[PDB]
Amino acid sequence: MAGALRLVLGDQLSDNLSALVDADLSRDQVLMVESRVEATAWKHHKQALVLVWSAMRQFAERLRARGFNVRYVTLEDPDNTGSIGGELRRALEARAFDRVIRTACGKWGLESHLLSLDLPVPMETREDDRFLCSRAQFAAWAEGRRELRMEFFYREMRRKTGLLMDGDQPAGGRWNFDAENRRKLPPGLRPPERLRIPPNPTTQTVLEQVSRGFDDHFGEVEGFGWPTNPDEATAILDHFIADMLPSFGDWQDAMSWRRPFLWHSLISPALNIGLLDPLDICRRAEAAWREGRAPLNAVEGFIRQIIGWREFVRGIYWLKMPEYAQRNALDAQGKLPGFYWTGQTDMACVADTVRAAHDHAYAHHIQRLMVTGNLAMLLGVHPDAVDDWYMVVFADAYEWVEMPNTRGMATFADGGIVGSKPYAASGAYIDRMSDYCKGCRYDVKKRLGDDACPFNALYWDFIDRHAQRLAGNGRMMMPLRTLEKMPDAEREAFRKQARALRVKMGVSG
Ligand SMILES: Cc1cc2nc3c(=O)[nH]c(=O)nc-3n(C[C@H](O)[C@H](O)[C@H](O)COP(=O)(O)OP(=O)(O)OC[C@H]3O[C@@H](n4cnc5c(N)ncnc54)[C@H](O)[C@@H]3O)c2cc1C
Ligand SMILES: Cc1nc2c(=O)[nH]c(=O)nc-2n(C[C@H](O)[C@H](O)[C@H](O)CO)c1C
Ligand code: SF4
Ligand SMILES: [Cl-]
Ligand SMILES: [Mg+2]
Repeated sequence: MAGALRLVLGDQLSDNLSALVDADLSRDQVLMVESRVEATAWKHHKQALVLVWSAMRQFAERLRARGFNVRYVTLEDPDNTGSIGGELRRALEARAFDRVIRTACGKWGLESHLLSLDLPVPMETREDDRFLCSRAQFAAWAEGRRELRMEFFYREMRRKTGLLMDGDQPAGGRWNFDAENRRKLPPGLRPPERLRIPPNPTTQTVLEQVSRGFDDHFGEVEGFGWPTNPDEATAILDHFIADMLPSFGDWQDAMSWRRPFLWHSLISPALNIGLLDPLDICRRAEAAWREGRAPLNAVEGFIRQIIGWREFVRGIYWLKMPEYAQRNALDAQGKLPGFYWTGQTDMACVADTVRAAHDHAYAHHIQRLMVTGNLAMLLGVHPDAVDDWYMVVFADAYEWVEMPNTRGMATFADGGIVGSKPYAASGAYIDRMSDYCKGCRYDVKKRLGDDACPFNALYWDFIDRHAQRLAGNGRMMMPLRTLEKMPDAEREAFRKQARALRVKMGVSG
């Protein structure tokens, strides 16, 4: 009858967390740790550190106001062992407990370590039921499927959640209103100004501590504008729903120089730590369509990203780990170019993506996928180095979501499990979808020579290198038959260009 020690991690800041919902407030204690192991396993963006630790401190205060005894161990505490496991042991030695209760986390290596810890009391691990699909439900869906197609998973999630269902039929009589007709912004359309959250007093304190104590971590911390508690996160969501969602579908794949947010929701950093709930977000978007304040194609496209892609990538991560993290289907062995960290490249699209990561800890999906992701795949950068960049530079990065999007969708190192095909593209794609190329030093109409857009020769050398494997993929027919129709002299020409680019960029050779 000594009570339970209830662990809450930095991405578990939800009243409904499974480790909390049956607490005995008169006997139990919550443990929350600012852990330098977790902060440095990858050296996360300064803004990611500020976000998590500010949000953590405020959640602890919200728990105390509700009657919880909270043992909170800060980054400054001189007795903090630095690790979750060390701090569990320290808490169990400070007073009597009958058991530890925790919620399964979002990183296989940490989950595996915690499951193996030898503690003086039992540890009970509960599934994270903030997600809409359980790990077991995904495994059951996936069983027997030669290929995992997000669309079919998504339809099941629509039926299960009831989102955008009119009786037993999808709203509007189609499941998906996606189409491949998206374009860049018209020249006269200026993306709108976005709501930012000025740091509250707790956030300001953490910002000062991170600026002094983690100066070697990537990124700028001045200008921090992310929400750090439920009120701030709800303000950001309200702004998206009212002001941005009606145009969300039109501009979902566009890119505009030094306009990093466009009409995206900017909620992933808050949702991924628990400050928003995925079902609530989707119900709010559905209500906007049902009340006549947004079109169905925009609302369906937004919901598909949360109950479709987000749940799907989590499902594949837990289905396939730990071997997933060792897959390298294309035998990529190159080094990551230094300009991924410094931004010092004349490729305007790449430079702008690195700039947004540095200044905001954010870039939207198409930029992550088709600029820096595609480039790394075409260069043949080793997947560990690519994962290590995406885990550092964005404030929504956790392995369960980063890895299937990066090792899977963006670079095909998983051989197509997540994405079915490589999302390889030349500069022509970036030119069509962005305003980058007019002002770029390089010429997107050229493949060879010092003025040619590097993506153009790298794209064709990638298709060439992997032509047989992509033939046995079936989803690359338009490019492979273009390749086969080029004369040997044309193919040799772009092979030499791509080889020279990989040496110049510090990748290999
Ligand atoms: C290489 C690469 C790495 C990525 N790494 C991460 C990561 O570490 N963390 C992360 O949360 N997302 C990651 N994504 C997915 C996606 O790019 C981000 O979720 C999105 O950019 C967040 O911006 P937003 O909140 O403005 O989203 P919106 O464009 O407004 O989309 C709405 C919501 O849908 C979800 N979402 C959309 N696309 C995806 C997706 N492919 N996978 C999962 N959720 C999705 C998010 O919850 C997002 O908030 C990655 C994508 C790629 C291509
Ligand atoms: C930056 C950071 N800091 C902490 C921390 O101080 N304490 C903690 O308990 N968790 C932290 N996390 C989250 C974990 O590193 C990890 O990514 C998630 O628990 C994965 O589910 C992160 C990401
Ligand atoms: S020309 Fe090539 S490198 Fe320059 S912005 Fe366009 S796609 Fe990017
Ligand atoms: Cl993680
Ligand atoms: Mg000590």
